[PDB]
Amino acid sequence: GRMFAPTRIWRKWHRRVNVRLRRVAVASALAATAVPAIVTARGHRIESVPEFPLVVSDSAEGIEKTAQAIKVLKQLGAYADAEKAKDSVGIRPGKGKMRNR
Amino acid sequence: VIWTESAFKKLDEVYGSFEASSSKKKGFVLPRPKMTNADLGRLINSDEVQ
Amino acid sequence: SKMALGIKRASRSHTYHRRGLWAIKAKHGGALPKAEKPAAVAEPKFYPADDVKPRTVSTRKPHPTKLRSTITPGTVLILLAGRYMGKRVVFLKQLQSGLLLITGPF
Amino acid sequence: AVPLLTRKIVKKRVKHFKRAHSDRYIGLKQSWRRPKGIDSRVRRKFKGCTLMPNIGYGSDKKTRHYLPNKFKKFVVHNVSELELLMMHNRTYCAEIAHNVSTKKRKDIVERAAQLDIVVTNKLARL
Amino acid sequence: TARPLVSVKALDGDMATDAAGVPMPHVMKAPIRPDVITFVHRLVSCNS
Amino acid sequence: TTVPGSLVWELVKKNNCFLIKQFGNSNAKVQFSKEPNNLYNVHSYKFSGLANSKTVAVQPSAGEDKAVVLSTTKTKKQNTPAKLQHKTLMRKEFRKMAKSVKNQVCDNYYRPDLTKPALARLSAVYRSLQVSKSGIKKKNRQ
Amino acid sequence: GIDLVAGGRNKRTKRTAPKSDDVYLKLLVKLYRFLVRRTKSQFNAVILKRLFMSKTNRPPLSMRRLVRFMEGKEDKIAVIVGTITDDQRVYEIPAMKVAALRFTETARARIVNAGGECLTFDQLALRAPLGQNTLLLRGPKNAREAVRHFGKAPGVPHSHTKPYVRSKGRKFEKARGRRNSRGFKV
RNA sequence: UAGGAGGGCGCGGCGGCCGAUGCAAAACCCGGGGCGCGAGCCCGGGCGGAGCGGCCGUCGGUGCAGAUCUUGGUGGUAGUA
RNA sequence: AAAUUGCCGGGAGGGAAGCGGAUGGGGGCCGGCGAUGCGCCCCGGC
Ligand SMILES: [Mg+2]
Ligand SMILES: [Mg+2]
Ligand SMILES: [Mg+2]
Ligand SMILES: [Mg+2]
Ligand SMILES: [Mg+2]
Ligand SMILES: [Mg+2]
Ligand SMILES: [Mg+2]
Ligand SMILES: [Mg+2]
Ligand SMILES: [Mg+2]
Ligand SMILES: [Mg+2]
Repeated sequence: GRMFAPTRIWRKWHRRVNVRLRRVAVASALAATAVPAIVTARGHRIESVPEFPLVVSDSAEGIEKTAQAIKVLKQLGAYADAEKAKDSVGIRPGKGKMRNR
Repeated sequence: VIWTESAFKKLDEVYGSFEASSSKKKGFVLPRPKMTNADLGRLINSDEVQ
Repeated sequence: SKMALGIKRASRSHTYHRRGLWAIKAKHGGALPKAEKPAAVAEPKFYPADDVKPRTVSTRKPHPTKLRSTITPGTVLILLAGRYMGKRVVFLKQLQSGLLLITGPF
Repeated sequence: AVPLLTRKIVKKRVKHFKRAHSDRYIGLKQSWRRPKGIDSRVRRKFKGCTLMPNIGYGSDKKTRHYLPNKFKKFVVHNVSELELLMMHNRTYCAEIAHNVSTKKRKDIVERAAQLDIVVTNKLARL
Repeated sequence: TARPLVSVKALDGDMATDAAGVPMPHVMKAPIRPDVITFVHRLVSCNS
Repeated sequence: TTVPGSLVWELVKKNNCFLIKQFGNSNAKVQFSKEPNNLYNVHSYKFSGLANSKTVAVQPSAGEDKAVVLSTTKTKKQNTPAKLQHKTLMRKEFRKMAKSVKNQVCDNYYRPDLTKPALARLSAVYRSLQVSKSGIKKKNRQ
Repeated sequence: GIDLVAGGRNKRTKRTAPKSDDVYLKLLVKLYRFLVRRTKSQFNAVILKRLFMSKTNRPPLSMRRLVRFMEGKEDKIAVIVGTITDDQRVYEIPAMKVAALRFTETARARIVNAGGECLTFDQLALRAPLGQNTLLLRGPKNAREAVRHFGKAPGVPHSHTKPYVRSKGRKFEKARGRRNSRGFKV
């Protein structure tokens, strides 16, 4: 038989947020990026980084290679956090591993 | 976040300050908090309250 | 006399007599003594994480057990239990813990 | 290794609250469902019928969730999660998760040995 | 009239320059609002 | 803590990377915090190693015998993560290290809070170092 | 058995805490729980419970109405648990010290440019821990559009209640029941 | 009871965090031990042979004993008519 | 997996059985099922 209340494509997929409320939330998010306790608590390994906010010179701009990028992260205290990301990669449990995720 | 020096200096351009029409954005001013200093330690243990 | 004794005990005058604050007014001249502050150990071997609470050497002084009025020395007792159940014995005296000292005689 | 609890654990009921009539049907599960029937004599609480759970049966808040060991349990998956019980060893007992392998369990047991942490499935998978 | 200067972190191969810290942007001092974040994060995320 | 600690506690109280919470949101909930500068590993603002500028750490060192590491952060270096922490390696005797912990946790008014917890964590950390080396001797059930 | 209604238990409801999980308003509440607890300022008790209030129970106050209420009392601090909105219909505003949860941008500029102060409630507790020399003000609660529709029904005698109608014009809710020529006049 | 609300439990995805697993994952089985007033949950033993779980936010084709319910399988009737 | 069935071992039965509270008898299972340590001390070494 057919399902109860068959799903339709005219569900409300996309929801609108005020232009100003979007900007307010971005402002709050930016501020929190400058607080070491919150960047720690959200799971980033920031323990050899010199200063927050972490500003690096413009010479980084011109780099080219993933190997070049690796040195830059090492000269900061940033490569450890990139380590955790690469080491944590695994296959997604559940149905998503066959839904192109 | 790792900021480049090129980018960290544009932030004040992009978001401006507590002043009207300072942002690159139009019709926007940075939000002000409900509590100027959030230190309950300082307020509760100030001379005025004690 | 249970209540009569109780009334006597809580009398403000008589508790002063009982405790003996006189004759402690004697030693240390015209005053009642002071004290000091023990526990200056400065040598914890361990540090417990539970909020510690130390060993009790109780100051409470339980009253001695009463002897039944008809248990008077020389009286013959019957044992009601134990391996000598039914045996008739002689009552000698009450002991310090309250237990009765008896003899067969053997 | 010596538990802090200095108060006997009283249970007001040890039997479970089985579902009414789950003894009469097979496809009925024994998990508790409250009867909503209009004539249900279980719902109306006649004497001689199966009992319904109340808040009145609730166990003393002091000795709640303590195992007969007189420790409260916390399931660990690795040595790091074990080391969180270092300062709670007289209230909390560790227990290795059911899907922790034999190799990993030997490590947790070795490490729990030094920190003096009560472990309630120390012999499993060996 | 004062705001701290954020130290810029040099990198190997750079020419040593008489540079100084960038003053802290005003936005990096904005109120922290986690209720607003999760509200906006929910609604924005569903637009893809 | 570039913002106040009272504010930070508000943000990280209900969710953060160190809080391991088990057994639901009912009266069965058990929750611990595995951050290294929390002395009892308790998720509270008193013991929080996140929502305090002044925190104490008492850890057994890496592979090495009888070395206790004591760390205290610096109030004015909050925005310099690398050199926020002042750590000290002590391989002296217990009663002598009990003095060092008091000197840096209590007598300077750093965190008179954590006088008892720091010493108790030293007692537990130090004993774990003996047993690691000497091996298990006692069972401690008495 | 004891003869009581609902076991003698309270059936009314009041907000014992605010609804918003806004971190700064949560911090302000901790301050005023302490202040009511230790200082026993009756002013402090009012401020606390008004902090536990919904947006409709804390209506905005215009600067025109605030300027009227402050007139002659410019040695005191105006206190509003709510929002101060700017009013273009006013010209004279005295230098005045106002504490509120929010100021609109135009309002705050108008107050400051007069030589006043836009205080927060944390700043108020520094400068008045017991609410001394304060003017505690509310805004008009029954001024909302929704309030017009409240009360006796639109079609009963002596009621001037606004009806819920989708449009205005002659074809919408005018004929039978609104004039003598069509049936009756309400 | 009809009815209303609050706080929880459970199922499947998504964004994040924290983890288990060929030194044996899921599912299933048990006169195994426990926790919770309860929804449920944790562990033991076995079977199996490659995946899985907890927490925060968020979302839904999300919880069965009934409907002469739908489909499949199975009894007693009965070694009977 | 369940319904349902066979075999082996165990248990009970005078026109139903199952069920709720009690406990008694059998089983079956539980060693964090239940401790042997801490303080003074005398050496004899670390
Ligand atoms: Mg009826
Ligand atoms: Mg009329
Ligand atoms: Mg679906
Ligand atoms: Mg459905
Ligand atoms: Mg069914
Ligand atoms: Mg039904
Ligand atoms: Mg079967
Ligand atoms: Mg048989
Ligand atoms: Mg029976
Ligand atoms: Mg029995």
